[PDB]
Amino acid sequence: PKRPTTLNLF
Amino acid sequence: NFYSVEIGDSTFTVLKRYQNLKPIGSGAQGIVCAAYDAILERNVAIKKLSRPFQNQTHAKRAYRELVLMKCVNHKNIIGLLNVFTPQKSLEEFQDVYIVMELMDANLCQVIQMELDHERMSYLLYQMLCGIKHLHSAGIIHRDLKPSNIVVKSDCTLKILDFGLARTRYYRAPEVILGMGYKENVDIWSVGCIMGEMIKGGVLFPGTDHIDQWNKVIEQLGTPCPEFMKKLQPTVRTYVENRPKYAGYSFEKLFPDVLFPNKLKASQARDLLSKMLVIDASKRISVDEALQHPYINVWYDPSEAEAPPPKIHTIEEWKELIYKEVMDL
Ligand SMILES: O=C1c2ccccc2-c2n[nH]c3cccc1c23
Repeated sequence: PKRPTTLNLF
Repeated sequence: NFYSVEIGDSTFTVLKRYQNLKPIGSGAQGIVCAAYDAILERNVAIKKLSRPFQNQTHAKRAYRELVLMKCVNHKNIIGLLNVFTPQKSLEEFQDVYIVMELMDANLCQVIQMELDHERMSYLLYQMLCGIKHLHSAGIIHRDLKPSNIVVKSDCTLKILDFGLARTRYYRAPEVILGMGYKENVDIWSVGCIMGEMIKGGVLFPGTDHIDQWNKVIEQLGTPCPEFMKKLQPTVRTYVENRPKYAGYSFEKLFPDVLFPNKLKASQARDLLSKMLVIDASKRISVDEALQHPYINVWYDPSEAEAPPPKIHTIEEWKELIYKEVMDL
């Protein structure tokens, strides 16, 4: 399970 | 060697190695700017404590922080980068600056937005990691609010302060009513955030700490009498004078609608149903949480189970603090 390397703050 | 940038109503005299200082820290414990560390080519965070010493309180609140930052170390906790002072000696010594990593923003908004279990359950997983670590270091936060939980674009999560140590909707009953609080105290806070993350809005609002306790019982469920007694004399009355609020189920509280790989959303409910327990004594634990099937996925001993960190007159402080900013 590849850990999420993206997060959308905008 | 140093240079002074006037930020707001106070001059920030930092190392020339830090440019572009910009205030983002309008907190009371200090003013924090966003600089640039030309000697690493990376964004840092500089926080100035103006004369931490000036009264038994501050000098101590400051001495606390300094110490903690030096020995506390985890990827999910605001890491220190550099503490220094422009003052040349203990004599003129009277200003402390802490450089530490710069995160993109707290959870205040990201929570509203819609994030998959992956990003969510994970961000959570990371919080238990710092919290746990913090805990394993005789430190219990208490004041855990998204207002002080910073995140980064790469979906990295960390913790800002140690808060209280020894915006109110994220505190637990043990603090609200004022009572014994254990380590699992910070589990209530996380609980909210997670819910407040799914609900898409403050789980337990309230205009006051009273209307606060009211909406929590109402929503969750009246403390089974055994617990009621644990309450102080006056607060026990209050509760006992209120209608029968058996709350609601976690199914109706957090409907499937709020969620998006099919069981996961109820798997995540099972966790809430163990994190949002008013009776502190039946509330889930960091360990158990990391083991929960909803968080366990991301588990990692190097991170989760980390090795524990480490172990007066006005003038005595100044010397102490200084001694501290001087060990570098
Ligand atoms: O208040 C913030 C803060 C607020 C929003 C985004 C990042 C930070 C941040 N990044 N590093 C530090 C060190 C101390 C305080 C703060 C930071």
